[PDB]
Amino acid sequence: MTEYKLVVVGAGGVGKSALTIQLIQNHFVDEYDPTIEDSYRKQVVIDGETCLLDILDTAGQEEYSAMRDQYMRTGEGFLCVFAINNTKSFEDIHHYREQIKRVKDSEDVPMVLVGNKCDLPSRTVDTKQAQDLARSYGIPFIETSAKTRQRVEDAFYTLVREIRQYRLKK
Amino acid sequence: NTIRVFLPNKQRTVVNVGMSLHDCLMKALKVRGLQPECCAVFRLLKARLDWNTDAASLIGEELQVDFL
Ligand SMILES: Nc1nc2c(ncn2[C@@H]2O[C@H](COP(=O)(O)OP(=O)(O)NP(=O)(O)O)[C@@H](O)[C@H]2O)c(=O)[nH]1
Ligand SMILES: [Mg+2]
Repeated sequence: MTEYKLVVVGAGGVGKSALTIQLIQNHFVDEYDPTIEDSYRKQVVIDGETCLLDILDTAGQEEYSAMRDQYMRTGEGFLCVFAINNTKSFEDIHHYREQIKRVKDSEDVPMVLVGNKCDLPSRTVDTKQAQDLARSYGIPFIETSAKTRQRVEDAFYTLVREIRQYRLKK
Repeated sequence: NTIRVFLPNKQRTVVNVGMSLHDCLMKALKVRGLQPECCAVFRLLKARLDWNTDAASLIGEELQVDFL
């Protein structure tokens, strides 16, 4: 069975864990529980095909950043998450992507840009600005809400499809 | 004050620690669809630990949760 090693990255509090838990099961955590490191495994069907996802949910708090080199070397695709009401988390995306490429010594790393918390009326990052950033990166952009489950599966499955194509580019 | 815990089905978590092992691993098991009453927790270098063990007493060691 085909396997995909997904890694969820982004600043603290953007919703990485909430998104991951929503994918694994239908449940929205509404509490403060910062991640150190958590790995999840789930069998899914994508485009009619059964796949096994290994999802690494990483720490946004910089005190744990020493772990990044290792999980960036091992990960096959990266879900790069910011919150649409947190401009700083959007600015942090650039350096996560740059560090991933630095660690993997490659300009072609499967990635998806994710703007989370789209259920909020208070927005500071326009959809159009984030779409344009993704356009220039050459990667997909998806706006999600872990609270409402809007486009959560789409985000992870789009990342899988990016990896699936990258493997065939060989 | 962290403990690395290997979980069933090739999963893992790192927990920050004074509460027992059950209380501090309850959430990690629940979001993965695991009932603590169906699992045992072990200290590596395997010896079974009581779920009510103080997690503070295990800081620095690696634990493993396996289906019973
Ligand atoms: N309104 C709203 N709140 C959300 C959403 N996703 C997460 N949250 C809230 O945002 C806070 C942070 O969520 P969490 O998933 O723990 O964020 P994180 O990115 O994993 N943080 P860390 O990097 O420290 O582990 C929590 O209060 C969570 O309830 C969302 O889509 N909408
Ligand atoms: Mg988290």
